[PDB]
Amino acid sequence: ELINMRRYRNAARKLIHHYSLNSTSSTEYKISDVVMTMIFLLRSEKYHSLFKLLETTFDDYTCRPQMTQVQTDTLLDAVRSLLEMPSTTIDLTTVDIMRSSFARCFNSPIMRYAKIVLLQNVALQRDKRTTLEELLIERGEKIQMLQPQQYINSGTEIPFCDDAEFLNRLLKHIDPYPLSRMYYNAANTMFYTTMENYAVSNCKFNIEDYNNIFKVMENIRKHS
Amino acid sequence: PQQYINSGTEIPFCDDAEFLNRLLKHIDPYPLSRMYYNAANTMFYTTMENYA
Amino acid sequence: CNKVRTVTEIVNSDEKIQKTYELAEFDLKNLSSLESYETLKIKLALSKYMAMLSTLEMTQPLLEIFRNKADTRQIAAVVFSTLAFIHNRFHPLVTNFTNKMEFVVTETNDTSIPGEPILFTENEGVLLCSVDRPSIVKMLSREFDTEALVNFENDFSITEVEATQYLTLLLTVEHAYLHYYIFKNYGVFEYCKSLTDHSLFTNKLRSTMSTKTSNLLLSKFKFTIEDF
Repeated sequence: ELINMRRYRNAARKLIHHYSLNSTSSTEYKISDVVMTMIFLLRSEKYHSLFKLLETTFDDYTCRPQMTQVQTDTLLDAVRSLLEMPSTTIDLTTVDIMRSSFARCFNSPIMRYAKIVLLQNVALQRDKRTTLEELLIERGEKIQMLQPQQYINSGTEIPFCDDAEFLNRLLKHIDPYPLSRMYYNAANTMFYTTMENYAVSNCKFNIEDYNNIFKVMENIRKHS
Repeated sequence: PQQYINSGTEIPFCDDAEFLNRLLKHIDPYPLSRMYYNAANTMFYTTMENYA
Repeated sequence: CNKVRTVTEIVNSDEKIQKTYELAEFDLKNLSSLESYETLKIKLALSKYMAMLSTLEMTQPLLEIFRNKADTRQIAAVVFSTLAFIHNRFHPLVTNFTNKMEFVVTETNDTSIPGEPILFTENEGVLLCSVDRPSIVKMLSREFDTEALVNFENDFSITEVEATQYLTLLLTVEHAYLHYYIFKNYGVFEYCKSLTDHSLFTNKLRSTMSTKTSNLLLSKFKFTIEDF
């Protein structure tokens, strides 16, 4: 055939993992990748729903599209089959994030060196932007209502494995792991989780203040 | 603890003057000043490296 | 000075050694030794945590446990153990806790605090531990990159995608413990204000009698966002 289906499959997989799951992967993505992905979606009849969704945002990029329950189910099935990750939560927030990101990209002009913009954009519910204190108080009110679940009172010292071999084997198994990769993954993961929760919360985040000041505080207190 | 030495014996000395004269002639060409300098720098560098 | 000169003073002579050395090699060896020691400390801490969790006598994998909304007992046990571990790390003398903690697992956006997952509260003299399990699952299930991309710039079934999740749990519980310590050391108002800032950790957390020295699992590497 005239289409490298495998390579376009790989490109679409990478881009969707980059935008939707927002996995730790972070590399430069060029117009080639988006073109390949759109062609891949258009080619597959199964993915015509996703293709139509992406196309719709070209004109108006400021709204969640209206669908039916069956349409949503089929869309979830198509996305799950594409990603080949049934063991994940991709219910609705994933789709909204993807629509927002593609709305930004398609309605963005050409740039020489990236844009590097946070995915805090085009939130839903059309709610006025809310403050941390207001939402925190409102939600804590619900939290403080009732319903604990376990009553551990006396308190036993935190157990520790006394066998050294059980520790030396673990050290041997875990040693080859590079520490930098682990730290980078964990940090990026916390960042993305906070970003998604905040975006759904429909509030105004601190781009380079709250997490940044937290890091600064840790470094200063440990150092000086 | 590893090694046991309890009594303490007098240090042996090779009283043979022949061997001592031979060794003195062997080391006479060697310039003493250079050896003192190298020993000083060697101890210094090892100390600084271990301290680092 | 960039370089250090050593001259030997030989008695009754003029010939001298004048050997010049650099500090760069010593600095490099110092940095290498320090980095090795820090890496060993981090790996030892992770091994301790994993061994403790293993001693919890749990059959299922960690992520599977965190996916089982049906039972909250296991999640409460894990969170309690991790908090106790952090408390031990700060204050090795004391291990257990005086009070009792009631654990509540939440499974909705309304309970979800926007960003701080392990909400730590107290009411009527009893500590309460609120948890957002969906956020925990989301963070634990983000397909952590495993490819060798250093990017430092300036028998057992334990894969990297598992050690990473264990470390992430450690970090999240660590932030929670810092907020809880702020709550304990001061008034409720201080805790509420700090929740919205994170800028009050500088109170006494530096090396002090009340706050001992520790790596804290986050000073091992400086990091920051690259926004303009």
